[PDB]
Amino acid sequence: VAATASEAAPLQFLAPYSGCAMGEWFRDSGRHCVIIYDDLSKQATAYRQMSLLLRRPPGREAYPGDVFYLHSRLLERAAKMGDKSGGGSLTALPVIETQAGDVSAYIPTNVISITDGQIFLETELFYKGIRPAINVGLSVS
Amino acid sequence: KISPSEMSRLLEERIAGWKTQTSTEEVGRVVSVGDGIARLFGLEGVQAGELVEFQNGMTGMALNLETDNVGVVIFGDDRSVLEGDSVKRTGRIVDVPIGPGLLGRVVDALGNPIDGKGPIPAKERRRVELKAPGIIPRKSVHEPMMTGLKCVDALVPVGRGQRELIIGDRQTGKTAVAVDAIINQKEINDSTDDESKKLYCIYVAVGQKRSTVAQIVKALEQRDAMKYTTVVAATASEAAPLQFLAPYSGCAMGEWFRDSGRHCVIIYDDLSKQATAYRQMSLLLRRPPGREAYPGDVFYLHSRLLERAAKMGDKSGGGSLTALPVIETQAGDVSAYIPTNVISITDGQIFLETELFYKGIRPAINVGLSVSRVGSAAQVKAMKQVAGTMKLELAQYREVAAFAQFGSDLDASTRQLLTRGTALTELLKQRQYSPMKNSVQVCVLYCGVKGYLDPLDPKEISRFESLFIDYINANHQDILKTIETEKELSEKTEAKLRAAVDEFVAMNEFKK
Amino acid sequence: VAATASEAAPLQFLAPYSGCAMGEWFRDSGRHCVIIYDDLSKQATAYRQMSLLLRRPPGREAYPGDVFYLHSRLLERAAKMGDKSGGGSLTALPVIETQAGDVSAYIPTNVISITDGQIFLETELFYKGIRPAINVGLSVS
Amino acid sequence: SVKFMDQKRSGEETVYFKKEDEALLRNLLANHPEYDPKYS
Amino acid sequence: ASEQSARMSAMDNASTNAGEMISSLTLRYNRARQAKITTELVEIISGANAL
Amino acid sequence: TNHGRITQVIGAVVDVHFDEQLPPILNSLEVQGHTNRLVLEVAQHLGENTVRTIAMDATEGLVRGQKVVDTGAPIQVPVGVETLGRIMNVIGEPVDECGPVPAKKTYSIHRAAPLFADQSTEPGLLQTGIKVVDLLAPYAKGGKIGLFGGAGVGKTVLIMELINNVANKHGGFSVFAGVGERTREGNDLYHEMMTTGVIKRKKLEDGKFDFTGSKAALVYGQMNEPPGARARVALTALSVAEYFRDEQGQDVLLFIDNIYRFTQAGSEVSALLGRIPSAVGYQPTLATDLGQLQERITTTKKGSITSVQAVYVPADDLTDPAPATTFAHLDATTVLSRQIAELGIYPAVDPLDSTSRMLAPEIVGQEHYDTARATQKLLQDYKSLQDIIAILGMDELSEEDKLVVSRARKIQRFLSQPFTVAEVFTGKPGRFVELPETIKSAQTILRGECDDLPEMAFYMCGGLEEVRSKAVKMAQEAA
Amino acid sequence: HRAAPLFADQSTEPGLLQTGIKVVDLLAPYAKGGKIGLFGGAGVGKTVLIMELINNVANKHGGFSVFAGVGERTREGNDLYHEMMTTGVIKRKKLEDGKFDFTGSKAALVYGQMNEPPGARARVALTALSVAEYFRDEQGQDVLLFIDNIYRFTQAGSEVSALLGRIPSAVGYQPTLATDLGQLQERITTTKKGSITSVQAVYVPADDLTDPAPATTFAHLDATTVLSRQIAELGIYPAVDPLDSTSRMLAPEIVGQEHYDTARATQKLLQDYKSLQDIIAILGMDELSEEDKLVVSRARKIQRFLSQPFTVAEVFTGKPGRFVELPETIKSAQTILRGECDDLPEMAFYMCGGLEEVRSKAVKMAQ
Amino acid sequence: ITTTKKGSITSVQAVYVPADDLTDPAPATTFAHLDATTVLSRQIAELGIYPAVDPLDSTSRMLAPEIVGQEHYDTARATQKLLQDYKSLQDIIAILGMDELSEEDKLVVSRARKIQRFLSQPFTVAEVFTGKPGRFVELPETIKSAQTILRGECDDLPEMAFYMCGGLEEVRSKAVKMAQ
Ligand SMILES: Nc1ncnc2c1ncn2[C@@H]1O[C@H](COP(=O)(O)OP(=O)(O)OP(=O)(O)O)[C@@H](O)[C@H]1O
Ligand SMILES: Nc1ncnc2c1ncn2[C@@H]1O[C@H](COP(=O)(O)OP(=O)(O)O)[C@@H](O)[C@H]1O
Repeated sequence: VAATASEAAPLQFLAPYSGCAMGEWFRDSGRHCVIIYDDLSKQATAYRQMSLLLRRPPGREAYPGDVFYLHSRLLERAAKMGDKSGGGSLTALPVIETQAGDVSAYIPTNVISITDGQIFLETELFYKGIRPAINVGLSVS
Repeated sequence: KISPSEMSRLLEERIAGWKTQTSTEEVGRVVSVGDGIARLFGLEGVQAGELVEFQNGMTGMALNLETDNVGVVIFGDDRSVLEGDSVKRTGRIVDVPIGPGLLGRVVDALGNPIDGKGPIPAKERRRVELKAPGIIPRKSVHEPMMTGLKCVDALVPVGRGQRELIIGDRQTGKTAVAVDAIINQKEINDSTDDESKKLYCIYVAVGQKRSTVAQIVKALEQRDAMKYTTVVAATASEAAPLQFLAPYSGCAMGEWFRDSGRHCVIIYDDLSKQATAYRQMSLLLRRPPGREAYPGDVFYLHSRLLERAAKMGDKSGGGSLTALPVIETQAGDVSAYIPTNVISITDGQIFLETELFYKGIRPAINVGLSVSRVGSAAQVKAMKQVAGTMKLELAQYREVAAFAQFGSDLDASTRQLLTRGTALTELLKQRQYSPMKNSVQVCVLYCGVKGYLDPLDPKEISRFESLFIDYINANHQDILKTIETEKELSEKTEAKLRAAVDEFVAMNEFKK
Repeated sequence: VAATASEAAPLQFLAPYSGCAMGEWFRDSGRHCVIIYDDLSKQATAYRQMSLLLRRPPGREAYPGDVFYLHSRLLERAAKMGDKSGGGSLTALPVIETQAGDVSAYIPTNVISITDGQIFLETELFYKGIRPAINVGLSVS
Repeated sequence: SVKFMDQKRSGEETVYFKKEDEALLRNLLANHPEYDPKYS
Repeated sequence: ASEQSARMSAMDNASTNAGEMISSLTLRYNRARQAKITTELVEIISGANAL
Repeated sequence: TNHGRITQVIGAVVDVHFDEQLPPILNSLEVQGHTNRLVLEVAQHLGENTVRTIAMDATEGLVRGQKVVDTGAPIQVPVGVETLGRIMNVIGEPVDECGPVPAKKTYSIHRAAPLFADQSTEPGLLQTGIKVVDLLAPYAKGGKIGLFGGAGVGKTVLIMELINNVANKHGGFSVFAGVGERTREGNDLYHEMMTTGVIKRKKLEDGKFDFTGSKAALVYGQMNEPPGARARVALTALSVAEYFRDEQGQDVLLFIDNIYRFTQAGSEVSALLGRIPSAVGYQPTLATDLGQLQERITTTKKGSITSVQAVYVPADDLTDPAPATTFAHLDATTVLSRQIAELGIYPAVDPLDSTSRMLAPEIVGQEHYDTARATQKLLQDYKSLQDIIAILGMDELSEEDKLVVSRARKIQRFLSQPFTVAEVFTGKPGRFVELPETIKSAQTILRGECDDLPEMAFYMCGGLEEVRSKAVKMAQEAA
Repeated sequence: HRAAPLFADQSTEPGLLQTGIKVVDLLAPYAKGGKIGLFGGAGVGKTVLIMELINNVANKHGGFSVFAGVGERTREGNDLYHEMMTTGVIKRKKLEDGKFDFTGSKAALVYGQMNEPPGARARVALTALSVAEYFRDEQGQDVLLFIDNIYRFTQAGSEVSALLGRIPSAVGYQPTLATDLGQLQERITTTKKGSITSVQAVYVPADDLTDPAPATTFAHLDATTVLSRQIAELGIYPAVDPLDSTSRMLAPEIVGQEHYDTARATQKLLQDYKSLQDIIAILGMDELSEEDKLVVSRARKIQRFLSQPFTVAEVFTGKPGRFVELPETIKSAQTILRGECDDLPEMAFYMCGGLEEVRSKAVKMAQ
Repeated sequence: ITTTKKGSITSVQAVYVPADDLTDPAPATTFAHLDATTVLSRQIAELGIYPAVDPLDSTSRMLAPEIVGQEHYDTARATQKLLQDYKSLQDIIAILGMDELSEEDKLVVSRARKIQRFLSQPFTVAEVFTGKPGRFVELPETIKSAQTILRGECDDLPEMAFYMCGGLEEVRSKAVKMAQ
């Protein structure tokens, strides 16, 4: 599901929900699935863009306040269903790019606070020779 | 974008030639409501700071007069107000009672009691926002305020008419300092019939919860302290205007003692919740903000509040109003807006720390950052004679503190400083709700500075002190009465003191 | 051309352009000249003032985005005319005050990206006694 | 500097007290035979 | 004895380097403080003017 | 019933127009002509018989001019012993798929707090079976408790252990409120309570159910729910608890997960409600919106509510306005740390940030007070040597300082203990350590009657007997 | 609100201001029409420095003075008023009918109290500045103007801008900061009739000299005068730190190339003595060469020579006042650095105001 | 800007970095759109190294062993490892000094400074304000030189012999001439 940069803001805003919609068919039909949202920060960029061109007022880092309800809707669709609803599953593997390793920011904090684990990746470990550069101290499940 | 005069119930009158503007300057109709704010059309004639009253019994303050409407802040919840509810003036600016009928009573930010004990007699009702005293009516600080904490009374003295900020971090012993300052005045008010040597107390609480306001009241009723103090409570359930007004109500209650030749000490607990409330009211009245969203009238607010703390001259009566505002710093950064505004407004500083609260140093006073712009002028000579020494000794200890972890290799003239500093630091320690008198303080600090604790194990100093206190209060009340009467430590009293100390040391045995 | 601290902000914003217009006469008449703007940070402060008083949206250090254009309008006029335009010239020696030697700020970098050189001056060398305190590792041309 | 100091401190303390715990485990059962299950 | 002399010299050099680093970090701290203040204030102003 | 017409729709905000009889603020409105039930709560009056409301469920599918019915009262939740064993929404609707709530009563979630004249009670001591808690931060029976921490420190795990060690033994009732936490976590809590008898569901042949017993009530405003729901679910659970407090005179327990979400779900709508933003991005009406809750959470002369709130601390910054304002509202405090959890010391309690109103010599005796303060002094002394150790080394420290460091490390490792709900991470069994046992062991370690022992003995242990056993074992495998 | 002096009515010849203080006139020479920063709180002798500057400038230059309190504490104002009435800076003699007679004084006072709203704290410096411009323009005098703090002017400006709705600048300050500071500070200068010198007290918030308020003030300051309690604890008064102090007038064009040489020599000496103190703190004062002990002696000797009494502190101490000209100070510093007076003792320099009195005190202390 | 089936666009964009802040939204967004990257630094330009390329913030997608060979890939990764190991010692070197370090760390620091100075090149267009002629450098020569510097076949040479020399023959000739 490619919502690239030339593709408009609403398409970038809709692409992960479209992916979850395509995955709920598997989740509900007894099958399994995995979904990888790549550049999940561009979704929030697009939401900021839309709300600011719709004259909605911003919050902090110029984002709105509905970013938590932007990511919660999306990630709460991942689930493991029971034996009465088929037994399906929808795993989620969101992806986030931090700047200068700053995970004290807003979007990283929200997504860390609404996930069942973390896989941190570092450049010091990427250049020291450890590839994949997974820090197994901060990384948890 | 429409004005209240342009709605399509009024324009049906204006178009119809109706000239029923006989609706007086007293009555108005609610136009909008939200978040503790109301907006009215009419009342052309209402004063700023004036009280208004709604249909359903509630009341509010008119703050933002405008060309087309009037902005009102409510002393309650917005569920009562709606849809053109009539609002009528009262004519009186917000005021509060004053007198001895408040002593021993808890009240809100408008005098309405919350003890459940009865109403409040009040022959005098004073305004809440008044002009502060000038320069000529004031007087120079020449009299002390407190006994109870050796560190304060020796190194950060507080005078009558002073403004000593108590700044520190959460859970350091700030309320404990305040309550000890309150409790100590029992012996001085009970040992006197005149109401000019006493010191009354006022405790304004902002942002506190009732389940600790009640504990404070309980502790003071245990110790019979309420007979010379009064509480003003603007808690978190109480609206932002009440949290905003309670300090001014306290200052109004204290002006009665100030102007009448008496002395009071007022204690603003969590002024930062006052500023908070003002911000919460300005961002809802759509006032223009500043940095941290605080308006520009915060410095002016705290200044109006604190410039009433004063010492009047002998032509006004000689009264006073001391101030001990309290501030929580969330990181130790005293460079923020409200800390910088308050240290700029206040006459001093008592800086508590958290690293010392767990090292056993309680009260956790950092005497490096704690200062007092009044100084020894707020100190009896009996305390000067020892504090002038102890300040230098503790400064030297602070200069050679890091060497304590390497003292095994150093030399004398640098281990003696560490020993004396440790002894004094362990001597200034004190127990919660156990304040001492100034005579006892002078005796103990003489025992400390004169080297009678260097050869001891530090862990025993709390015993040394305790036993010595009991001894002297059993044996040398004449010494204590002489120090309390003359306010000096003469050579004869010093010889008596060294005699008593030698007798005590001979009678007792310590570890090292 | 004097536009002092008591003078208004529009006049401080102007005076550089008035001097450059006075030098354009020599540049176009075949003469040669040199203008010395002894303070450009004050011009930028006055432009920031006028913008914030015109309710414009601030940016980095509250300076608007038209500061680069403001300075480059002025500094791009300093030129060596050719053989058919008379042959005149107009140098330019703009002056900038820093704060604790910081050249990684916004205005110094905005002007370094416009200029063809740099003469740096130090308080260390000026308190020691070396005067003119012209460093030579940072000064270039 | 921060993680540097912290990890250096942690490693040094770990090594030192590992040695000390080894020594104490050597010399425990002699001076405290009431715990030694050899006599139980 | 030579070891102890070199130790004293090293302590001197280390204290000097620490003072330099403290100066630099103080400058950076004040810069970042001003930046934080300006950013928060611009956020507040734009949220107040975006109504 | 009045009747109104939706006029415009913006996210979770709905502006409504009435022809007559505007409703008061906070009243509840039902949307008519929608797929599912949709409730709106009034928040403001704008004039011209217009109001502004906050939706409990999503606004997707709403139309301008759609009809609205005022109920004449705010969101009324059902109450009684019929809510027990059952899960409920913010609007009282059940989401357990077991039937409707046959409650004989309802309360409005918006009420006024008990006044100052309604005083608290004695500071009753609460025994959790946890060592650092029972020793340094004793929990009060009738007061608020705080568990401050970031992400990945063991908040809901600690709450589950406290529930196992308190709620089952409690004779009064209990309430759980999930405010913007995970649904997997909600399912796990429900399953564990059905397992351990805190809930007793009995299906019947006629398709009904029977929740007899089941001394617990659950409320959920989880992440998937919008703001307005995340905001009001705490009020809902607090009314459910106020019922048991006021009328039945019962003693009640009240667990809350991620109360910070309340504040977040205020800030998500304030700028849509036309308020100017405050500091870093929360709303102006933070302290009052929080105090109206907390003051309703208090012991009275009819009952008592012991509350336990977990407080998310974003980026481990305790200077954030929400925790800053929340510290003042708590009787007991307990701060969890990552620098400690990285050492495998679980529970990862910081005893230099944990506090309690109860830790005084008059409430807990001097044997407890002096022990606690000596432990804290030892740990601060150990903290005041970290840089000296990192720079110079242990070689420079005297034997007094080495003794201090050894004892402090042993205390650090000893305060850890394994929980029963951490078997699926550690595999080890759980322990319940009484307070006199904790005080005896701490007094022993501080007195110095265990310096001969090693340090790896004092790990995941609930007493000294196990320490001596582990030391014996390690010496045997040493030889 | 008065327009500043034009370009034609301005003196191109700069000139010092003969205060009467030795460290000031030696190492931080003041100027006419200048603006001097004064970094120092209480416990340093600042009020006494103020009164001495006032008295000496009134006696010698015949000029009057003005004191502006920009959001000051009220008890501090009362204390300053009573200290002036004690020291004779103000002469308030009662009359028979009950009025007062403010006879020959040396300073007016303009106070904007803390309890006053923003707008007063912002238009007080301008009030005092007009009061001083009256003396400058018409009477034709060289007057003074002391300002209790220049940071509160900026606070008040920022407040007023927030009330009026102006978008705040970088750190909350107004966008009319440098403009308003220039409207103020461009009236404090020399003209063809007289002059106004000014002594502004500055408060650096959070030790940030890059904050726009001090960054804009230092551009206008022609000098600097730091105080320290670490020199008042030695009993030295005035407690002026000769190293931290600076000036734009110390260059060898206004003062000749002997003042400059003496000043740099004294600064070198005091830096060397500071380093020697940092060493002696560790190695003890036994490991010093003879030249090092000579440097230490000369440094302590000049550090105690620079101290002097005050005409106004006479009433507090009894010791009278000593006026010391700059050539005299220069000669004394020359001799002390040449090593001539190394045969004198230490305490003869302390609380002395010239080599004559120092040698007399040494002659009398020999007994 | 994209290669297609009709033709091809190679593109070389210069991206300003205001206030030397690489976290600005504009460069942050621009980083996602690039196939190759080269981040210049002022800390490295103040050392007189030109081009002042930071080889750790610089990156590319054409560095994998399936595009460039395995010796190229391994040399590049070893150089990155060396420079990161040298970066990790900057604090302790600034405070204490190189004497505190072990011998492996001192060898690392030596080779890292040597390869820093070897990753500098005089261009042809710089001759007007540098004077020295330009040096085109082929890839196998660069790779051999990096291999030798990593192995240890140039530890005997000084540090200022690698400054603006291109290959290694120039470095060795300059070390010879500097021996005098
Ligand atoms: N001298 C003392 N001796 C023994 N305990 C003390 C002493 N001083 C303070 N404590 C303890 O410090 C704790 C907090 O006291 P207090 O409320 O006065 O500080 P605070 O910083 O004002 O608290 P808060 O920020 O919550 O308002 C209390 O638990 C008290 O027992
Ligand atoms: N005693 C413990 N034993 C094993 N794991 C624990 C223990 N305490 C915490 N954990 C950690 O607690 C974490 C769970 O955190 P949780 O309370 O569910 O959410 P939050 O991060 O908001 O506190 C687990 O990832 C687990 O690593």
